[PDB]
Amino acid sequence: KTHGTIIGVTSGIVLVLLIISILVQVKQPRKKVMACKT
Amino acid sequence: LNPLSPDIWMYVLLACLGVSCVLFVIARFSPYEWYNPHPCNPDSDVVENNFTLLNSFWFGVGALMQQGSELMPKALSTRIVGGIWWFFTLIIISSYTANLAAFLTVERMESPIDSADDLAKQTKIEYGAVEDGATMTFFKKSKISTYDKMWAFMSSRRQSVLVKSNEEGIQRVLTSDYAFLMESTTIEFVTQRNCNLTQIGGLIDSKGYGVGTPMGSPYRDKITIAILQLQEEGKLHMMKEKWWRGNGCPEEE
Amino acid sequence: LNPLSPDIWMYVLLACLGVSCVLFVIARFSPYEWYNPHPCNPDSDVVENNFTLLNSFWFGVGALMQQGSELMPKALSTRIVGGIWWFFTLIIISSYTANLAAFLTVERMESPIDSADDLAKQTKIEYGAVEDGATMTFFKKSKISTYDKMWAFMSSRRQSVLVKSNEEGIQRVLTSDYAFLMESTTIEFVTQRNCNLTQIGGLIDSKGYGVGTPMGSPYRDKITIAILQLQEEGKLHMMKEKWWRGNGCPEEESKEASALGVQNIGGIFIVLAAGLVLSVFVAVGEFLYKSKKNA
Amino acid sequence: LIDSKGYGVGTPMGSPYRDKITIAILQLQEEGKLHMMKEKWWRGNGCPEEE
Ligand SMILES: *[C@@H]1O[C@H](CO)[C@@H](O)[C@H](O)[C@H]1NC(C)=O
Ligand SMILES: *[C@@H]1O[C@H](CO)[C@@H](O)[C@H](O)[C@H]1NC(C)=O
Ligand SMILES: *[C@@H]1O[C@H](CO)[C@@H](O)[C@H](O)[C@H]1NC(C)=O
Repeated sequence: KTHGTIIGVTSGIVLVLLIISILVQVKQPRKKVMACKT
Repeated sequence: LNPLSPDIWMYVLLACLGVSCVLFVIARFSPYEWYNPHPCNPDSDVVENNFTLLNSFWFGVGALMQQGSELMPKALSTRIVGGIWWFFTLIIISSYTANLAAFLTVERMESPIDSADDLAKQTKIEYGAVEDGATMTFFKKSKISTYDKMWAFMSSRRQSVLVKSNEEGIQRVLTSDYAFLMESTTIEFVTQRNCNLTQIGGLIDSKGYGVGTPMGSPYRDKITIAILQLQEEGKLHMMKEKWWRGNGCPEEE
Repeated sequence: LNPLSPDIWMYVLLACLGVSCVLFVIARFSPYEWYNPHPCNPDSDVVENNFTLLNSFWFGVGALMQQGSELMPKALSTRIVGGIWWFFTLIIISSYTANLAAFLTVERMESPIDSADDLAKQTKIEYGAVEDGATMTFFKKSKISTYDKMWAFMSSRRQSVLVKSNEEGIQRVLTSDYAFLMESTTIEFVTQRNCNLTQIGGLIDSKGYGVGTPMGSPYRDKITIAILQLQEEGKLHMMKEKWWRGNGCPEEESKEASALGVQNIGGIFIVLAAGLVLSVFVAVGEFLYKSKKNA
Repeated sequence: LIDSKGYGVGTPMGSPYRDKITIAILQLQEEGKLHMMKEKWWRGNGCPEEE
């Protein structure tokens, strides 16, 4: 699964998409906690 | 998972995650979306969105999962995005069923080779036989145009495919596309006691199993009568069972 | 959108718009379609119509996909419209998947190898071979009963399939559909050079290149050993490569399954990304316009 | 084939033709002529086109 993830046409694209997804998931609970406060 | 290549599956993963997160980050930051909780809400000051990670995450999970979830969107942006999500999942799964139907049909409509002449027309599948096992000899001296061209193909390989040893052609068939035309009895014996193997077609020839005697043998007519008795009885049937299927059936798939 | 006429593709969008607008029309002047806000309280108005300009378009959209929203009306004169709507949705959905299925099934059945060994029983590619070379001479008297038919058909149309020479044969191939038939060595070399020109099929026959010699001369039988020595060394193989290496054609997907992939599905994801970025754009636009109305 | 039976030619006892006809039958059988003429006299219409 190391090669399966790493070996892809421009896994770079895979990594970029994963980065976007992870970062936005990180964005979420900030507004979650702020809404809970409010 | 076969009818959809594992080049899309991770794309489902990433696309779902993106749709869910983006639709939430659109929906939370919107001025309309906040709403009054109470049923007989007398214009309170507690309007707020309901959406939580769990609410939107499995909103995507259900929509992708081909089932309407709860929490209808309200704002223009969230509603259009969720519509796009609905559209995406619909088109994907419809395509999915399409391709799987493609496989099932195309497999169902295949036809396995059955006829000796059907193999005559064929070229890739290789005919075979233990040469000089009285079989290919009949092909040499066959008169039917089919059998004639099988013998022509045999001569064409010129022993390149022809084998001299039954079991060796057996393994060749096990491992390659080989016919190894032999006699019926060994066919039945092996097939009933083997895996992956099949009797194919009918019977080309009509050889007979008899008893050899000199011109003067008193037992000739007597034994003709005796064998007509046994075959009338059919004890030979149970004998064939004993030595062909008595091992065939327990070793039968 | 291939398995449908684009005519319908636009008619359906305009019919979306039409059904939505007429739905709002029927909803507006409808008495039964006025729910009572604060329902547990008997002291309020009946402004609740479950329908805005937004709601009609929204439900026209979201009813289509088999999820639906919970914005159902309550009047009989409305449900009827909704029923016709969902019936149209069912017909379009049942057509689309079916037609995509028909496409892909035909594609699967589209065997491309040309039988890969016998363009016989095809009778339409108009194969060919170097005129009166070695090939037809084999096909002459070749009684394999498949390659016989090949000879028959090349014999019939012996004006277009028989080609002047190797270069002219391959040029005729480049011209139009013209399968070509000659010695595997030249086949390999020239396809070793013209990379996107295509190798077809395995082997058919096998002949011998040896060395000619004066009759009964001792040289032959003592050059035989040298030939054998060169063989059983291996200089033959690398030497063969050194004149047959040429330029390597980039590989092609033969083994890998023709199961659905991105080369056939991709566009929708980019559709999604464009739509959602458009959506965030108009979202911040609407938020700032909300503020501008307030401020 | 549920059962096995054979059509053979009848003659009284001691007929010299029993053996001379057995050899003839074997040769004609190896000639496959029996096969083709059986096909002919058991040919009939053939299968129509039904797909
Ligand atoms: C199926 O066909 C392939 C083709 O080469 C062959 O190698 C293999 O032994 C066959 N059987 C199985 C079980 O794969
Ligand atoms: C039949 O093929 C299977 C693989 O598909 C193999 O495991 C098994 O040993 C074979 N049985 C034979 C060749 O009798
Ligand atoms: C191969 O690629 C070249 C591109 O330079 C093109 O001109 C040619 O038509 C292609 N096909 C063949 C069979 O050469």
